[PDB]
Amino acid sequence: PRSLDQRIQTLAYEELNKAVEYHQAKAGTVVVLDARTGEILALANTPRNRAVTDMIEPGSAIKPFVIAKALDAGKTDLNERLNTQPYKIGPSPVRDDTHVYPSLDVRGIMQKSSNVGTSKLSARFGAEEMYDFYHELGIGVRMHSGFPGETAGLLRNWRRWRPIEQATMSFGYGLQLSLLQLARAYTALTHDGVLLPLSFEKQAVAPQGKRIFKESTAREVRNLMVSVTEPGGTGTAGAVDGFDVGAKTGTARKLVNGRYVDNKHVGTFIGFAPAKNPRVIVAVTIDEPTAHGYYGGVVAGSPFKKIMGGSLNILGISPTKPLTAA
Repeated sequence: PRSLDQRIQTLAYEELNKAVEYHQAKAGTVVVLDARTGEILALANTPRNRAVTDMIEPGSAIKPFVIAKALDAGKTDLNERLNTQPYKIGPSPVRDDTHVYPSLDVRGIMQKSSNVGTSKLSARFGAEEMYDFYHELGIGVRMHSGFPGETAGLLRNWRRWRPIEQATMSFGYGLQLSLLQLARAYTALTHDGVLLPLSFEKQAVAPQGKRIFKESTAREVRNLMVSVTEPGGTGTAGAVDGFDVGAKTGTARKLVNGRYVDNKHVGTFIGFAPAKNPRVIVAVTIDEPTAHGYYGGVVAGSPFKKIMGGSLNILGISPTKPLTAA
């Protein structure tokens, strides 16, 4: 891509390699976007172009979009406190294993990455509505980069779902997209509600977007996502000194031939900073770590944090909150 900033590209490879080494992973990928122009600033892969070719399950990285849709449609607000106790959809249990609370507001649902809370907000929409929404985010929609072997992704026809499936998709499983498509989705949050096409070319202003959320909604959701990286959140491993950082983790069991394997995992970390006025989106996947854990926060949190901090410095953006270190 001619859009690449070689300084960020260099930083991307170095940090990726360090995480891949430490976790003794099979492979890894980094995408860095300009959060307002959609320019592709870094696109880094261990020795094929996985960022473009490899569809992955987004996991918890999809959850802010469910929350954003619920808020945007007025189906919830910042005052509602939802029951977060376990429940069942037919025989299938849905429960929160991340936290101790029997209820959470939407901020808490975000912070704790609540399955119970997110699935309930998704459930306030019909299956077909949610299918259209995922498609609208670009899921199943080719990017037409021109890169060989590019994936469209996977989005199952809504007529084929079960009620368990809709909830499962609200957790980010059963649907799939490339890391580049996921980073694209995040532009709807960073660019004040407007989904960007992305640009492989230098471009100071994106000329054409597609609104998905109100500005107010996107701003609100960005503010909520800061809870993810602050103490009490599930993404503290991605915290960046001096900045409010909006982020999510992803952890998926790897798919081999239709089905899941219990002992292979893909870990993902994605986010943006500064949260109020985003400069870049940074996305990292670590494929099949075999050392020091496998959770997205555990394997991808550190390289995200270093690529983000390093990128904000390179790009001349200064801290918005007191630094606690150098």
